Formats: sequence, structure tokens, C-alpha cells
Amino acid sequence: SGYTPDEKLRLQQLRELRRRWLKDQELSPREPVLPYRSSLFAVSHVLIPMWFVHYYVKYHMATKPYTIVSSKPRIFPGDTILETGEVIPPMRDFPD
Amino acid sequence: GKMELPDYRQWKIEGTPLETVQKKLAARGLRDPWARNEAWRYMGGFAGNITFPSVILKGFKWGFAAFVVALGAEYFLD
Amino acid sequence: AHLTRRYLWDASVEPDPEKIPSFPPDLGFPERKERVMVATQQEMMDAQLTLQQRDYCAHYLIRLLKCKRDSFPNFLACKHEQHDWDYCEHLDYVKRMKEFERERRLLQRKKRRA
Amino acid sequence: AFCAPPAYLTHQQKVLRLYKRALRHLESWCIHRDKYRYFACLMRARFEEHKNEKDMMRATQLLREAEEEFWQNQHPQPYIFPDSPGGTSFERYECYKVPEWCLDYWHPSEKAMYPDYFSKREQWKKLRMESWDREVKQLQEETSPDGIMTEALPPARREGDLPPLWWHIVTRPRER
Amino acid sequence: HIQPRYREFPQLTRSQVIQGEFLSSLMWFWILWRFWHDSDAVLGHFSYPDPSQWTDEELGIPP
Amino acid sequence: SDAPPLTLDGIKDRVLYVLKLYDKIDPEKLSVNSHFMKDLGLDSLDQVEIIMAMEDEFGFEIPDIDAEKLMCPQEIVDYIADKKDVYE
Amino acid sequence: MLKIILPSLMLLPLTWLSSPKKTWTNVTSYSFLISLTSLTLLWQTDENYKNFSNMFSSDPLSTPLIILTAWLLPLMLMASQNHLKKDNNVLQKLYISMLISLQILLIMTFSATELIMFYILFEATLIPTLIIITRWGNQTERLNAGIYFLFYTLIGSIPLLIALILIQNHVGTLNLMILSFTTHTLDASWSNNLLWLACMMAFLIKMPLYGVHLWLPKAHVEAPIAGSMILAAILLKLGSYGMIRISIILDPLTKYMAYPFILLSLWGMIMTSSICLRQTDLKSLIAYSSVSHMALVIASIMIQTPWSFMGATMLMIAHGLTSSLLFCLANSNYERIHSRTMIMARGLQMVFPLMATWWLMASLANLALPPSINLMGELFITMSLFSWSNFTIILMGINIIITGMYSMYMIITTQRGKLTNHMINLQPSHTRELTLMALHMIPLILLTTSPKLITGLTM
Amino acid sequence: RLFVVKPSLYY
Amino acid sequence: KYKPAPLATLPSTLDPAEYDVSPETRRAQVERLSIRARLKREYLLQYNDPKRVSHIEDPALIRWTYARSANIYPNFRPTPKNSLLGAVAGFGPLIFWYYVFKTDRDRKERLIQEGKLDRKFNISY
Amino acid sequence: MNIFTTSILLIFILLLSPILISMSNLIKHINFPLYTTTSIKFSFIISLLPLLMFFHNNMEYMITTWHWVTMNSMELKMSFKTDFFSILFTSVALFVTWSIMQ
Amino acid sequence: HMTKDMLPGSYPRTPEERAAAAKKYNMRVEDYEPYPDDGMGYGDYPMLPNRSQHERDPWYQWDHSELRMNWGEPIHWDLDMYIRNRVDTSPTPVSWDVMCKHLFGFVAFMVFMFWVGHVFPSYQPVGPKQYPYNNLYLERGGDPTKEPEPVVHYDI
Ligand SMILES: CCCCCCCCCCCCCCCCCC(=O)OC[C@H](COP(=O)(O)OCCN)OC(=O)CCCCCCCCCCCCCCCCC
Ligand SMILES: CCCCCCCCCCCCCCCCCC(=O)OC[C@H](COP(=O)(O)OCCN)OC(=O)CCCCCCCCCCCCCCCCC
Repeated sequence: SGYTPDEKLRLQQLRELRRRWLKDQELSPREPVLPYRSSLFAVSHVLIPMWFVHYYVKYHMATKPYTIVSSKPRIFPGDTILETGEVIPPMRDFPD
Repeated sequence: GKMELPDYRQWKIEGTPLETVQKKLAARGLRDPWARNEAWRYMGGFAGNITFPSVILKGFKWGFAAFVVALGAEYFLD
Repeated sequence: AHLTRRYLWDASVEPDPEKIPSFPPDLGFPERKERVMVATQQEMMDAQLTLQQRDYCAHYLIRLLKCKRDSFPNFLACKHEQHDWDYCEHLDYVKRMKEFERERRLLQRKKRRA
Repeated sequence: AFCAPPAYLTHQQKVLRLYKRALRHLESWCIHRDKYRYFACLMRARFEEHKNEKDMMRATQLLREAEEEFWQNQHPQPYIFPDSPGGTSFERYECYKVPEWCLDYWHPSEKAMYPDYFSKREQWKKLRMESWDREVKQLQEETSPDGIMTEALPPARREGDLPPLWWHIVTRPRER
Repeated sequence: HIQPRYREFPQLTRSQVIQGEFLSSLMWFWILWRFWHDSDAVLGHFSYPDPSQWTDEELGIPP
Repeated sequence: SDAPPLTLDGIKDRVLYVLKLYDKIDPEKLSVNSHFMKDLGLDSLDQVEIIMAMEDEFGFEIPDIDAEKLMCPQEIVDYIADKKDVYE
Repeated sequence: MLKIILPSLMLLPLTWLSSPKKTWTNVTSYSFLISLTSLTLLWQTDENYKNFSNMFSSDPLSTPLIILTAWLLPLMLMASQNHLKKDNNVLQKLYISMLISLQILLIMTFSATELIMFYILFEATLIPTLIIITRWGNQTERLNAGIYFLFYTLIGSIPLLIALILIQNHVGTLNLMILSFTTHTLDASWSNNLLWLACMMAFLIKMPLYGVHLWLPKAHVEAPIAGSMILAAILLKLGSYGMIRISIILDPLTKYMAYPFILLSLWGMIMTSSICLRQTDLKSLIAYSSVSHMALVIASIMIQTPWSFMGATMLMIAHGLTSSLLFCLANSNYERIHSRTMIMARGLQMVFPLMATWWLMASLANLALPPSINLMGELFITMSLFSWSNFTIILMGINIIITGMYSMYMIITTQRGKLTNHMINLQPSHTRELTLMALHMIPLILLTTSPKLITGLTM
Repeated sequence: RLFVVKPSLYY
Repeated sequence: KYKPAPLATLPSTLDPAEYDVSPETRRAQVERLSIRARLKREYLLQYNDPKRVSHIEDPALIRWTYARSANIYPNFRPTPKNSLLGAVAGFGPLIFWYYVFKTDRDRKERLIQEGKLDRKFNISY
Repeated sequence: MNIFTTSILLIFILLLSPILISMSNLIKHINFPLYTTTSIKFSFIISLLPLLMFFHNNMEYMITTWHWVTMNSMELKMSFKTDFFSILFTSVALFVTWSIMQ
Repeated sequence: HMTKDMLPGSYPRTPEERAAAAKKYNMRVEDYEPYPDDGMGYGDYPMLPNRSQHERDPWYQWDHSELRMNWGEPIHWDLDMYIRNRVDTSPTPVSWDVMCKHLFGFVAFMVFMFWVGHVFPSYQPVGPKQYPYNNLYLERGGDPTKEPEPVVHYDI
């Protein structure tokens, strides 16, 4: 059994009221009232920070003993070191 | 913008698996009142069977073509 | 495979992976030579290798790392070296397989001696 | 979401809802439309086979057996439309469904924009403090003095009167 | 921008199809280049010798 | 990719469209108020199927308690409008 | 120290002969200036401690308690302001005077050198608290709550006094650091065991042991917000200070006369963290949270290790701040809804979108989100108890889990559902209470940045 | 274009 | 066939209480619905009522909190299984944990006394 | 040892910047999504370099930045271990979060 | 404001009490059933079905929606565990007795088969690897001044 006539009238009234509430929730124009890029971004978001960071490192992180501890660089036969003008000799005859 | 709706005088069961289903439901003695709705698909731009080859070997034509081109260029340059 | 031959057939005449050098080495080898090492401890330690990696082929691995650090911006220029290292590792694997087969044959000897 | 269940569902309603759920689970099981139509027609034949029957006891028995068959043959991961319970959007915009009274606390410099909006909101209240007293009498006077009562509501029988208890069915937020 | 379509196959721009075709063709070009130059990596480059094909001289076993 | 809003005439078009596609009774003669039992003589089972087709068309469910009361395309359109909050 | 106490004593006339419109403002501003001046105590350039007189002294353990005490005052002033707003000028001046007296007595008992002065002040802290709880509560069980509080405390405190006399007689002084430079070992006899029990039960009650925790939830639930804050922050710390100071002479008894309390603490931790899952009153939930947190402090004092004491101090201060914050957050709603029931109001974070952050961070702390001093304390307590015995980690993990559960429960049943749209009386958030929450949080950030001021005696 | 209800946020 | 459980309850379909048409069933249903509707009407005469500045109360919620909080001891009665549950829950686990910790501590201490332990790098506690 | 560490900490400075504009008043006068996406983009471009220097040298670094506490023979400090895993995962995750932000 | 006549009380031992209790809790004196008298504080509080809030109707426009519970309805003593963010008693196609059995069986069989594969492992036919300098005795910790137990690795 469908909507009784009282229910139908109820729904029609609530419908004509909601379709007015929404039309009112709409709003007029003129409201709400109110009273190169790559390079500039690069500068102002990389360089300045990079300057500050280089300062911090060079003068508060390398002046201290064990703050920047690099591993040792791989060395192979023939690689002539430069801090002593040295040369390590090559390997043995490879069987084949 | 105002929307349109095409005529319902074109969505027909003929020439689709809906027709075979109708054959079966007739063999059993029945009818389907809705097939014309589902028949908007199965015809038109949506028509045709897609295959696992169809989806996997997409681009393969020009892929192989450019592959052979680069192979010949490599043989040239030695 | 050895799996079946051990877990279903005679399990006592098939070797055990953890006891391969069990028998004496020269039971069939006169003046059995040693496996040589043509890479020096220092030559291998100054290169910062890894202890799973400074095996009998660390010399070709050293050449590989060298030819890689050099010619770097252009990778793929370390194929002739990579092949050599892969080959030496394959030959080591072959020697291991042959040790396995040796020990299985010696198990055959022990089961045929009685 | 707009009405209230009756004190008890009738055999008709039970059977209809069983049919609907059975068809939804048939859809879940059969992914293709041809298959769905085939087996839906089969199921409707199974149903119509017992539409002109009237023995209430045998009917209730058939129903008690069909519900068990359904529980035994139901898809355990059925299709639920997103915005419906069990769906991936049920109660998703309740975060933005802010009520209307939250504007009575706004600051003059906030309603200074949208001035044409708030003027309407005002007279929508004038339409409420007047339409309130007569909405009670219409309930008082339309009361069943025999005790019986249910969750229904009447419309207004006049020119100017409004349905009793409207402010919350009206004024409710969009769904979006 | 586009116009919705109802119960029909919509209008298809050219970019969204050409770009997909390009990506697929590039993937297959890569697969082919590789399978040509480095086939071993999926097939093999170091055979598996047949056990017992050796000689008792090697892997010495006395009689 | 946002889909367009709804309209009352659009819902009317779509509903009458589905009902025209329907075959069991509807002889392609459907006014907005073609009651299913009185004007067309349908069954509650056919009504169930009709509501399910409306759902498969619009993308949402109709609770059974409220679908047991829809017998006219106009009632269907009104329920759908109340649910989707149309005609702002 | 007198430069800290004399102005606190002068805040009283200011309060009484200030006009009915500027008393709040003036007393709050000057309380803030007192909090500022109290930082002289942090000028500790050597391992030697401060001694201004025969009657006063400061340590790395008493300084933070003192500064937190001088800081909480203006916050309590601000928080007790919306209520008792209609109440008469005289009544609200009385309230302010109660607060100030609590401040002064707590500063004194943290800066004291003699156990008996510590005692008279740790027992004079009752009058103002009882008066605040009974004269400004809203329910009818605040009377029974005050009874419970008062009498638990006194029943625990009498034998402490008797033990102090016994000591003052055996030794000739009750002075600290003399009781240290002259302490002797004991005989492990029953008389000395009962001496231990006496010295301890007062503090084990003032910081709720599991079995005698039946005065804290009452007092909180029935007390106003300033009472709740001070009770949660400092009155639960008097016991810790007292035990850290009195455990030096009871050696070597606590090696075996401490097991029962370690057990009770490690178990009641779980058995209260669980109540925090099924309690309906937000205030009682937070009370049981305080209990589950003070259990760690107890168990860490009992084992007497440097890491343990460090964690005890860190967690003391951190929990003080966090509990005050949570209490004030619940009060913000109570002032708007007049119901401590948590599940009543829901779906906030929609109309109060910012206070939902303060709600969240106070929860991130309570569940020990790093980097935070709550965790820098819990972790070290856990390590100390793991060295004690490795099987404590089980109960520690259980408590961690339950904490992470009930914190987010408290968050979600209030701020992360959908709104009770029938709540017309949700007056927007006051700048005053937003400032309360900010003043609670920011110091936690700063103490997390510089936790060297918070380790304690050992470190 | 429509109106989105919101709390104050000014306070 | 579906075996119901206290954690996977029985549905409404398979509940023979449903499909019951006895008047002693339908009348009860109608009365329950009448009560429900009376309460809903009462509550909606307060929700939408203008001139309402405050919120709505929930006497049911108040009753529930009062029962779960303060109506406990006035109805408490010592009984068997009650004294026993209390004593066990209170003491048993404490004894268990006490013996665990004591065994561990004693073992550790005797090990250390004998010197049979390795405390390498332990310089914090 | 100046370029590596600077490039390691610069990505953190960058990632932080958006959240700093999130507390400022510029949000309502900026395109925060585009700005954050560009920040992520430049963070990825920066992280690309340490990857090159590692692939070249295979050198790992330890970088202690700030002293937090000293607890009786137990220090705690901010310490970054730039190794293969870290420097590669950083690049991958940034390259992905870029796409994800867009 | 409330009153001792509106609030709960003690166990009803007469229908004169059951009537008032049920009319207060807003139930009917038949459906109302108090908790047994085991001295546990319950008193006259309703004993209601141990069903969760998932079972209820989602399509109904309730008053307390997140709880799915009306205004004056009597509240379940164990709501805090059925508030729908928690325990779910809603039914299941499969049944407890069979689902528990299936899960336990899957887990236990998989564990047993892990142990079977541990007893009978899988491997490849090769000998152990060989590292020259006494399995790298020096590098691998070792001790420089002392000497290792020398080991040899032969060819083939
Ligand atoms: C609801 C709870 C119950 C409330 C009612 C309380 C009833 C009170 C109990 C009745 C009185 C029994 C206590 C009698 C005290 C006996 C004297 C004594 O124990 O002192 C011994 C010890 C000093 O001895 P020592 O220095 O070694 O040499 C000899 C003396 N020059 O010095 C001491 O040890 C001081 C001992 C003081 C008494 C301690 C009481 C027990 C302490 C633990 C529990 C505290 C909680 C309150 C009491 C609970 C019930 C005991
Ligand atoms: C070979 C190995 C094989 C075996 C490996 C075994 C590994 C150990 C497994 C332990 C984990 C099992 C216990 C986990 C509890 C999870 C509880 C939970 O899931 O809470 C969420 C739950 C709702 O979730 P759900 O059922 O999915 O509902 C979705 C509806 N669409 O419902 C809730 O919302 C409840 C919210 C929290 C309730 C309070 C919980 C209190 C804490 C009790 C759990 C912790 C107990 C310790 C678990 C073991 C760890 C020691």
C-alpha cells in the first residue's frame, strides 16, 4: 500500500519547504564580500638555506672531532695516493 | 548544459548473447522483460570481444618496429 | 635427485652436506696440490671488501670495482670484467660439486667394501 | 531513512524482502548481465510457482525453509552500494554536515559577508516562532485517546499552517 | 570541459590514447632490446655439467 | 571528472526511459502518473524489480520500507529528489 | 628562597585590598612574575647544592617541583575564573587566598631541610584542599571525598611522625645531608622493618598505591578544576619527594622490604589502565591514568638506581603538566555541558577544530610519543626494572598497550565521531582556555628540548 | 554556487 | 547448519519468534511500538522546539551511569564465589609474580657471587 | 665532506619549510599544494647528488648534528648514518611522494 | 533534576516493585527481567539481550545515531563494548564451530609441515665454501700474536 493521502500531503509540504530552504541557501553574486618562478624559488628556498647549512657545517661540525666521520675510500693496485706521493704495486700474474 | 537521451527504439536484443539467453529461457518456457535495458551495452562502441593478447600486446607493433630500427642503426655504427 | 636418493632410498650411502671433507683428502690423490691465492691480504683489505666476498676470486672482483669506479658516468662498461668474476665463481661452484661427487663415490667404495 | 517500521512486518513484506536480497546475492554471484537475467528469471519462476497459494501454515513453512536455503547459499562478500551501510562512503561527509545553529555564534565581521543570506535566515525564524504553538495543538487535538500510538505524523489542514515537527527534516544539510 | 554521454561510448581525446600507446610501445621496445642483448639473464649462460660424466682420475677414487 | 548535478526533468527522462524499456506490461504508454497496479496492473514483484532497476540506474539503494510504497514514477522522482537534494 | 616566599605572602593583601575588578588581573600578573623569579634556582654551575639558611635548601630535585608549583598558580587562577564568576567578590578572594596558601606551603615543603618541617607542611596542605573541594564542589559526595582524602592521609602520616621522633632521639637531628653523612647500616630486625613501614606508608598513600587509591578518583571527580590540577600535579609528588629523601637512611632494608609494593605497583598499573577503558567519567578515567603512572614512580623509587630516579623525576613533572592539561580540557566541556559523561558529547573537532589538537597532543604525551619526557622517563624506568628482573617487560608492555588504547578511546569518543547536533549551548572556545592549554604544552616542548634540568640528583 | 555552513573560526 | 553462538548471534530470519502470529505476540509488538513512538514524540517536542537555549538531557544515560558507578555497594552482598573471586583476583597473581621475580633475583645473585656471570660493558643500571 | 652533508640536511630544511608556512598566515594567500610539491621536487633533485657520489666512491658517513643530553656515561644526540640504504631510499621515497602529491 | 524515585534501586522482590521498575526504565513488566541476585551491585537494572549495535537498523533515523539507540530507551549495561567501534555480535554465514576448526587446522598443519621440511630440508649438491687464510682467521677477529689451527683447501 502506497502513501496514504495524509502522508502524500505531508511529503508535498516538506518538499515545497526544502526546495525553498535550498533556493535560499543559494547566494547572490558580489559576495562573499572581501576587502622566473623556478629561479626565484630556487634562490629563496635553496640558496639561503644552503648558505646557513654550509656555515653551520664548516664552523660548528668540522671544528669538532668526531662529528663528520667518513668511511675510508676504496684503494686498488696502481692507485697512487696523493697525501704521501706513494704508489702501491700491482697484483700477481693471473692464471688462465 | 541540457542533457539528451537517445531513442529507446534502437536498444534491441537481436545480435547479442541476450538473444541466446532468450533462446534458453524459451526452451524452459519463460521471458525476460529487462533485456532491452542491459542491451545498451553489448552493442556500439562497447561491442566486440577483448582478449588477453589484445591488452598485453598493445604497442608491440611500433615497439618492434623501433627495436628493428635501432638494431639496424647499431649494426651500421658497429 | 639426491633429495629422493637420500630421503627415500638408502640414506646412509648418500653424503651429508655438512660433512663433505670428512674422508682424508689424498685417498686417491698423489701429491694433491693446494688451491692457490693470487690476491694479497693488504690488496684485499685496502679495497674495503666484505668477508663473504674476499674469497679466491677477490682479484677479479678488485678489477671489477676498479673498472667500475673508473668510467663511472657510463655504467654498462663493466661487462667483460663481470663475466670473468661470474666465471671464476662458476668454476668454484664446479669444484664444490666435484667434491660432493667425490665423497659420494667414496661412500660407494665403503658400501662395496662389505 | 524517511519512515518508521510497523509494529510487525507482514508475510508479503517478508517475502518481498527475501526476493530482493536473493536477487542482490544472485547479482553478487553472477558477474555478467546475461547470467544475471537468466537466473533472475529462473528465480522469479521459482517464486511465481507459489503465488496463488493461500494455506498460511504451508506458506510460513516454505518461507522458513527458503530463508535457510538463502543463509546456506548467500555470497559472503556481496555488493553494497558505496553510500549505503557497509559501503566505502557510508558516513563519509558527516564531517562536513555541520548543523544550522552553528551560525548563531558567528561574529558580526563574519556575517558581514553573505548579508543577503543571513537576512533570509532571520525571517526563516520569524516563520518558526509563529508556526510553533499551532503545531502542538494539532498533535494534542489529533491524539488517539484509546492509548494506541505510532511514529507517524499528520500534515497541516489550513492555509498558513505547516506540518508539525518540520524544522529538522527541513534545514538538514546536503549529502554531497 | 567534455560533454557527458549516456548509454554510449564517449568522445575520446587524442592525448590520453597516444600517451598510453607510447608507454606500451616503449615497454615492449625495452623488453625486446634486453631479451636481445642479455638473453642469458632469463635463459642461462653457465651450463650444469652432468654428474657421473667425469672421470675417476679427477675427483680421485681408488679401486 | 566531477559528474554534473541532477535535474527533475532529467530524473523524469531517465525513469520514463527505464519504464519504456520495461516489457512485461508497459505498452510504451507511460504518463508521469501511470500507477503500476491500477493503471498498468503490475505485481509487487514487478515493483521490486522496478525499484532495483532504478537503483542500478542512479547508483544508490532504496530502503525496502520506503520502496514498498512507491507505485508511481512521480513518487519515485520525488523520493530521489528528496534524497539527492536537487533544485536548490 | 625568601625572595620567592615573601612576595607570595604579599599576594594576599594585594588580593584583599584590590578592587573587585583588578584583583584577578593583578594577582595573575604578579604570580607570573613569581614564576619568573623562581628561575634563580636553576643557576647551578657546580655539583654543590644551594643552602640559603639552616631552614631552607634547594636541589636538582626540589628546584623543578618548586618551579612547576610557582607556574601552575596563575593557570589555576585563570581556570577557576569562569565558574565562581557570579559568586561574591569576598568568596572569590577567599578562593584566591586558598590557592596562594597552597603555593606557599608547597614551596616551603620542597625547599625544606628538616623532615619535621616537611611533615607539618605536607600535612597543612590539607586545609586548603579540603576547603576548596567541599565549599566549591557541585555534587553531594564531595564531603565523603574530603573525609576519605583527609583521613587516608592522616592515618598514613601519624606513624611517620613517630618514626621521625624515634630518629631525632637516636640521632640528634632530623637534618638532611647530616642524616646522610652519618647514616649507618641496620640490623634487619622487626623493629626496623616496622620503622620502614611507618616511614613509607604516608608517601605510598599520598601517591596512590594500588590498594589505597580510593581517595584520588573521588577527590578529582568531586573537586573543581584548580583542586584537580594541584592534586594531580604536586600533591601526588610530595610522597615521591619524601621517599627519595627518607630512603637514604633505611638501608639495607628496602632490598627485601620493597617486594610487596613493587608487585602491587606493577599489577595495579594494569588493573587501572584497564579501568581507563571502561570508565564512563572522563575525570575518573584521568585519575586512574594518574594512578597507573604513579605506580611506575613507586616501583622505581623502590629499586634505587640512578636511571630509576631520573625516570621518576622526569615522569613526575611530565605527568603533572599532562594531567593538568587533560583536566582543564575536560573542564572546558563541563563548563558547556554540565556532565562528566564522555559518550554524551561526541563529534567535536567540527565546531572546536583547534581544541581537538590540544586534546590530541595531551593524548600523544600520555601514550608516550617520542620525543617526550613522558617517554624519556618510562623508558629508563623500564630499563632499570629490566636490569632488576627481565620479566617486568611483560607487564610494562601490557601497560603500554592499554595506555595507547584508552588515550585514543578518550580522543575518539569526544572528538572523532559525528556531532550531537542537539547541542545548542556550545559557546565557542575562549581565548582564556586556549591560553591555558598553550601554557601547559609549550613548557613540555621546552623541557623536551632541554631535559638536563629534569634528570635529578644522580645525573 | 551555494553556501557552505561552517563554525566561527574567528575566536 | 548455522550453529548460533554468543558472539555470532542468530539472525532474525531463522528466529521462530519471528513468523509467530499469536495475538500474545502481535499485541506485545504493538505496545512496544507505541512506547517507542511516545518517547520519540516527547523527544521531538524538545529537539525542534524554539526558545531552547540549552541541550537535551538523557535520564536513561543518567540511570546507566548511576547504576554502573554508585548503586553497586548499596546492593553488594558477600557470598561464596564472591569472596573467592575477590580473594583470587586480588592475591593470586601477586603471589605468582612474586615467586617469578624472587627466583630470578636469587639465581642472578648467586651467579654473581660465584663470579660465573659475564657483565661485559654493563656500566649503567 | 661539505657538499654531502649540506645536501643531506637541505632536504630536511626544505621538507620543514612547508610546515613553517602552515603556521604562518600565507596559507590563505598561497597555493600550498603546488608550493609543497615544488619543495618535494627540489628535495628529490638535491637527494640525487649524494647518490652519485656514493655510486662513485662507495663512501658512507656518520653525521652527529646536535648534543641533546649526557646521562652519566650515555650520550644522546642527533645522528644520521648516510649509507647505501638511506641515500637510495630517500631518493625513491621523494620521487614517489612527488607523484603522490600531484 | 532527578530523584531517588527516578533513579535505580535494589532487587525487586514483589510485582509491586517490578511494575514500578519497568515503568521507570520505560519497558513493559513482561519484557522487563532483572539480573539474578548474586550480590554484585546490579540491583533492579534491566537484563537485556547481549546483542551489539551492528545488529540494529542502519536505515532508521535514530536520535543517537553513532550508538544506534533512541532517547529514553533503556541502555545496555555493556554498551561501552557494543558501541559499534568495538565487539560485533552480528551473525556470520559460516559458524563459529567450523570457522575456529578451519583456522586451527590451517595453522597447525602449516606448522607441522614446517617441521617436516626442517627434518627433510632442501639444498644443492656442493661442498662447503673455502676461504684461504684459515677461514680468514685474522680478519674474522682472530689474534695476531697467536697462530691458528691451519687448514688446507685442495684442488678439485
Ligand atoms: C584501617 C587501618 C587500621 C587503622 C587503625 C590503626 C590501629 C593502630 C595499630 C595498633 C597499635 C600497634 C602499633 C604499636 C607500636 C609498637 C611500637 C613499635 O612498633 O615501634 C618500634 C619501632 C622502633 O623500634 P626500635 O627503634 O628498633 O627500638 C625500640 C624502640 N626504641 O618503631 C616503629 O616501628 C613505629 C611503629 C608505629 C606503628 C606502625 C603501625 C604499622 C605500620 C604499617 C601500617 C600503617 C597504616 C596504619 C596502621 C594499620 C594497622 C597496623
Ligand atoms: C606462527 C605464528 C602464528 C600466531 C601468531 C600470533 C601473534 C599474536 C597475535 C596477537 C594479536 C591478537 C589480538 C589482537 C586484538 C585485536 C583487537 C581489534 O582488532 O580491535 C579492533 C576491533 C574491530 O576490528 P574489526 O573486527 O575488524 O571490525 C571491523 C568492522 N568492519 O574491535 C575493537 O575496536 C576493540 C578495540 C580495542 C579493545 C580493547 C583491547 C584491549 C587489549 C587486548 C588486546 C591485547 C592482548 C595481547 C595480545 C597479544 C600480545 C601479547
